[PDB]
Amino acid sequence: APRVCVVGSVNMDLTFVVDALPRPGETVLAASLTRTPGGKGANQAVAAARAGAQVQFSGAFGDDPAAAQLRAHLRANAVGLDRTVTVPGPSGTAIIVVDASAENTVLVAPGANAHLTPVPSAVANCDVLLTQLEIPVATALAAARAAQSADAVVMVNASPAGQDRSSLQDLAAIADVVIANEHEANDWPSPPTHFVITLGVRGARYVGADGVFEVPAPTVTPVDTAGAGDVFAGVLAANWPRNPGSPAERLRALRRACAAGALATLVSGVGDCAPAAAAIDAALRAN
Amino acid sequence: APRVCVVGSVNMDLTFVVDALPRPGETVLAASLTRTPGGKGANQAVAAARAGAQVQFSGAFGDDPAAAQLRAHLRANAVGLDRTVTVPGPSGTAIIVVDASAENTVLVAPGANAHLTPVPSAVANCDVLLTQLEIPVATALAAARAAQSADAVVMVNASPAGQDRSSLQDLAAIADVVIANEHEANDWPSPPTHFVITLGVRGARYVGADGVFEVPAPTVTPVDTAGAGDVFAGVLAANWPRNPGSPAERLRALRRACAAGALATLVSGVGDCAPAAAAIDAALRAN
Ligand SMILES: OC[C@H]1O[C@H](O)[C@H](O)[C@@H]1O
Ligand SMILES: [Mg+2]
Ligand SMILES: [Mg+2]
Repeated sequence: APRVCVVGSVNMDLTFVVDALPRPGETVLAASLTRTPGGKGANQAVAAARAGAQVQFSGAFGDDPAAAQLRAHLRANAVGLDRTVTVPGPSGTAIIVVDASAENTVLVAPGANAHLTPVPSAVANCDVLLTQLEIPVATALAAARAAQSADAVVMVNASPAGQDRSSLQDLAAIADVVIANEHEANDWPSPPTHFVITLGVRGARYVGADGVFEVPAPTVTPVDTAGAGDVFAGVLAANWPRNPGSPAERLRALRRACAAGALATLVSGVGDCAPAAAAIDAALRAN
Repeated sequence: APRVCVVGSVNMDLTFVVDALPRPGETVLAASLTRTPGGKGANQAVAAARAGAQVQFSGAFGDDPAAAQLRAHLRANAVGLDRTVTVPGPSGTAIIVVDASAENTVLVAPGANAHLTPVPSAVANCDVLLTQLEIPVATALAAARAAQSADAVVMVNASPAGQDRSSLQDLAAIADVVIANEHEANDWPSPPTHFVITLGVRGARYVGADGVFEVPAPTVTPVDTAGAGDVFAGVLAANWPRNPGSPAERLRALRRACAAGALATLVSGVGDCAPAAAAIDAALRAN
């Protein structure tokens, strides 16, 4: 069973249904508020666990009631929490407002995620380290260095986009694999050994040591495409070969990640849409 | 020592600092996030208490972990809770967003507050009833009727706008004092005996039985306007003459409310920014 370590963010997603966003100086009432655990790090960790990896999540919870819910969510998905921390203050928070014209406005605050401390002995004995950019770069960097020493694959989801160019250079230099959609790729300072670019419905493409190729997605009709990125990243990490690897294994992993990303669109919601490993097999046979 | 009774809402506030207010569709990363007790009802009770009134609050808490923090906040500011209830499910949630120019947007999922029904003891032995519109309008109406029977002042903060029209109409019919910003004054069914239209950092406008006039506010560099209105409202309630009153006593109340409101903008934070009676005095002496 492949061992994955995720060092990344966990957010409480608060989704408000409103008629319109509030104007300056205005108070507006929501029709509903729905609370759902999320954040890139936790989404990816769940995706990886559902896909069949043994996952350890290393992240930071606040001391708010939200933190208890985020813990319950990860534990129920068989994600390990030996190596997380509790820091005073709020958990990472994402506010998602859906209005009457079905536009989504998002507001994210790092909360606890900004206080995350590297745990090098945790990335020891794991095959794949998966990290993203909702935590501070320095922490992702620290974790990436530990994985390098432990001969673990360093896999970075270059997300969110719009990170500052030179702050990312040291991390770019050290990544084996970088996952990114097209927009995100443009903000990544230098190509890794294995650059994997996601293409919404189409699937993904690869450019690196194994050459250059498209990896198509089983075709499906979407219900909700949110959360499909995080599923892709988690299923990639759960499937990428340990070092030194081989093109056929990396390819197998890419196809599996595409299939899963495609399946995640079939379900509504962000944090709960990761398919099980059997569903990924099924979807792959069905082509 | 004036007896003010607030029937209204209590919420946990999530306050985000941004550069610019998110636009429909946008994804914004926030600079900071705080989690503090609030709600128009609560803020107004606290402000009235710090202003020297003897204050009872009547609202609905959820049976959730947030409730204890909210209750504790009111007790720490000397507000009474004997007429409050508990509605199973969540306490209210609010998202406040504050930007560079100290402007703010407020979005509320009222939770328990939307299920506040009329509490029998709610208004006994009070000089002034202060209410607002996050709770059901029917409940604010009931509180108003009971206040008139006991010859208490019916004071309504007509916020948020757009609530149940027929209940609004019945309430507008009997209200003594209505506090509202320009947008909210507009949505209100018919004018009260004393119509107090707030004007942000400029202070307030009066329309009613005392005539028509402006009341300037001390000139200040706003740090954060979130919560300043609730301060105005509570301070008003704490100083409004027992019916019947002199124009001089009403005027003194408006003056103090403007001074207080402007003080409240100097402080970051929503539910904690109300000044003590002595700071209102010190601000008024300095003109
Ligand atoms: O006026 C600001 C208040 O409005 C909402 O009720 C929030 O809870 C916040 O405390
Ligand atoms: Mg989905
Ligand atoms: Mg303030």
